[PDB]
Amino acid sequence: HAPPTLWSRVTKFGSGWGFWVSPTVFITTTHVVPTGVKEFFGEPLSSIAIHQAGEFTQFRFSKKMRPDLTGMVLEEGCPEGTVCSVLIKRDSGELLPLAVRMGAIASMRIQGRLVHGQSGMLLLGTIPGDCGAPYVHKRGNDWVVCGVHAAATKSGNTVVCAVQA
Repeated sequence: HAPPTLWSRVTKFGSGWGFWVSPTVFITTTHVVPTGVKEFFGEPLSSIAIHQAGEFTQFRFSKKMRPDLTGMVLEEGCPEGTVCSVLIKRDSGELLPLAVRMGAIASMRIQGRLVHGQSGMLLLGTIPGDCGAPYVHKRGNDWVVCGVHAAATKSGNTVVCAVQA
């Protein structure tokens, strides 16, 4: 069960969502990020280190944007078979945490764009607008983020998050 603090990290952004990994780091899926912008969260691009590959986008800000938060461990995906929760927020305000059995990390071609992804099977579906939602799992009693939601099969039973390489 994700604590409220962790839910508060999921942030509407562009055509989807992003996730505050720490006071300084914000991750999302590349194709939700709006283009031609010069100011993210009021910070000029000159003051943000932005890395973008395989549909995984990371902003490192120059200042503490969410000082309230602790820093979480970001991982390049999760161990195969691990059960993650996708922390979906809907525009309604409704919170839809989806449990997922994670498969293998693999590069994929999804509607053209190259995706450094990890597939997962849902164990209530994802919809257009949910991308950027974080994939998280617990380890001991720390929470870890391992990717951002990026796509799902036509069935909707299989989902893919992008991961950092």
